[PDB]
Amino acid sequence: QALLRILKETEFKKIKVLGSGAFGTVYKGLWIPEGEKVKIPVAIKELREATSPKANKEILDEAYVMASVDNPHVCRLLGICLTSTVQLIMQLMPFGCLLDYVREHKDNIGSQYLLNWCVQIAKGMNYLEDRRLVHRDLAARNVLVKTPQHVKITDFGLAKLLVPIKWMALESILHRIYTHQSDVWSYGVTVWELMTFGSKPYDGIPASEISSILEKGERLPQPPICTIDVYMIMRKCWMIDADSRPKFRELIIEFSKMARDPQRYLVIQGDERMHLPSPTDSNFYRALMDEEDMDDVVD
Amino acid sequence: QALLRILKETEFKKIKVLGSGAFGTVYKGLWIPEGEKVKIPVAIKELREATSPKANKEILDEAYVMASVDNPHVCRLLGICLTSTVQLIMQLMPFGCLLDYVREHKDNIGSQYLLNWCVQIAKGMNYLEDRRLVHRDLAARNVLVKTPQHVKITDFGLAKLLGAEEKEYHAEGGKVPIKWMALESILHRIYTHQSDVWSYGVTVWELMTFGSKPYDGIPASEISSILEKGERLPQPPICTIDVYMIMRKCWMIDADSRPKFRELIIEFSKMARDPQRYLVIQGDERMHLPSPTDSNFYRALMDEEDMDDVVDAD
Ligand SMILES: COCCCc1nc(-c2ccc(F)cc2)c(-c2ccnc3c2CC(c2ccccc2)=N3)[nH]1
Ligand SMILES: COCCCc1nc(-c2ccc(F)cc2)c(-c2ccnc3c2CC(c2ccccc2)=N3)[nH]1
Ligand SMILES: [Cl-]
Ligand SMILES: [Cl-]
Repeated sequence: QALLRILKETEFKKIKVLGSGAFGTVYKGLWIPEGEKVKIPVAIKELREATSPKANKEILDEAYVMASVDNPHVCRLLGICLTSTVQLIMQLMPFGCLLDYVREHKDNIGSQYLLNWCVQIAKGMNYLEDRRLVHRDLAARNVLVKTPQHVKITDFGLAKLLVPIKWMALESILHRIYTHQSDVWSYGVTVWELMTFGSKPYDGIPASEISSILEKGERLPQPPICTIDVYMIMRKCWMIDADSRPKFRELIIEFSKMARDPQRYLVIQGDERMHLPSPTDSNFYRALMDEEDMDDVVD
Repeated sequence: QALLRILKETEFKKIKVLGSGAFGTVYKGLWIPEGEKVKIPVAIKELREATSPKANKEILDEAYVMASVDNPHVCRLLGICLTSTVQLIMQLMPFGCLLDYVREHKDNIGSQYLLNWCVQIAKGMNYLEDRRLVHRDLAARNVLVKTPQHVKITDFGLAKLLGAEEKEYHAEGGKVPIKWMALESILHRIYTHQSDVWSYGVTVWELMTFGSKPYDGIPASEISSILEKGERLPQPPICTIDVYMIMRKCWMIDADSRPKFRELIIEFSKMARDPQRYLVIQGDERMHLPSPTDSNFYRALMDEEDMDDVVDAD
């Protein structure tokens, strides 16, 4: 309510393109509070345009829900500008999305990081499930890096407001059913992305063929670094019976226990050199960049 | 000790001068974490040289103290670099210092902001006193604006770390803030929490005058003589007698009759609850604190740290 600021065009300015996705263009922008001289970096998403155009009131109804998401691992919509276009405003995260991060750090990311990211992503999805919010488009491209030790799910609620077949549960492909349990399937695929340092799922397979390969029983393969304990969580996320899939609450516990002994569940050549930040590197990161509460990381 | 990151020259770059003061030069800087490609904006301060050949590990010991302060109204020192210079690193505050803030926004600043800044500054100084630290250079120039609703004290202990080499009989270009100092500090270089309280009084006066220079016209060389005769800074036109009386208590010759920071918190908190009764500012009803919507927005973008809620009007 008070959680969503409606902005006017004259109080911000887009200065650089940062990327784009199926729903809009992402800009680095500057917020200029009226009667001030400061320029405050912000992330701005200008929505693509109307598939079926939505009513202004419906756009705001949903923007309010997005602005009400209050969890250390889900990005909160901070503001909206409703003109001839829809522009979304959120706190800017300079590290970008987790998918690019694990690619650029291929073989050099420690197991402690990857299992902690799984924990955090589950915590954020668990929070959405407890609010009865269905994401519909969880994927590593929709997970953002505030700091290497703190990731956040983004783009909640856009899919409903405005197709990633290779991330979708089978019943979503067939019937366009979306539930917290189909979100769990996407979560399995997102974890598979992380553990392959950002491979494309079903790379070189045609989207048109995925429903066939799924009903056949084939799944994404066991990542090189993953012990069978990790891969079996992924498989359970991709069972045909949506109700047999794990629950996010359980995924939090499972990955948390794995992160407490990371090198037992992930086998990474070179895990010798990469660890979590020392207390001093952690305070430094947090004091400059990331002051919000949040739980402790699993050591 | 895990509170202070020792930085190598190779990890950060100064990218733009922000200002300069008695203790050094401030830079907008960019921190580049080892193995990353992002550039994290920081505030860097390159200190002027100590007036005495300090051990260099004594410098680190005083820096550890500065990195240990944990309070929403005191800037924590985050890292340090010991090379050709002593360089200090902390979080960058785009709004700058409160002195510049009140000067540029004179006429647009309401009583609710002014009384709340007094509260927060006393809270920060109360915390330094609790940590047994004397600031020695409290002034509006050393209060930083995180958001308009959230100020923080900086530069504590730099006066002791760096010293001044008897530039206390200079005109005003001196590094020594004679016009903020307690009489006993001018006469005898005595610095206590109670002399900090006198400096606190001048800081309130700066704010209540929207950034006037204290004792303007009066040479600095003459300050101790006018203070000894009973002359004090004038009542700001916006101040009710109630506010001016607290400023005068801060400048009492007898150090232990000045107010305590813990009492100034209470007194200014009480005034902030009925602000138009203590400060008379034309057009004040148009200058309230931000609506919930706007402060929610300010916090999520700029100021995620936990903070005492501002004292709203009853
Ligand atoms: C190719 O991705 C763009 C699509 C994914 C995405 N949607 C958004 C977004 C922005 C504002 C909103 F209201 C809602 C969603 C972001 C985002 C959000 C916050 N901060 C960021 C970034 C991207 C980013 C970045 C990208 C490349 C290099 C460096 C930094 N920083 N991402
Ligand atoms: C403008 O202060 C008056 C000068 C005193 C000062 N010492 C410091 C300082 C910096 C790094 C340290 F380790 C310790 C102390 C700052 C500071 C601290 C953090 N952030 C900032 C600024 C100034 C500033 C600014 C100046 C002009 C225009 C816009 C913004 N942003 N100030
Ligand atoms: Cl997008
Ligand atoms: Cl200075």
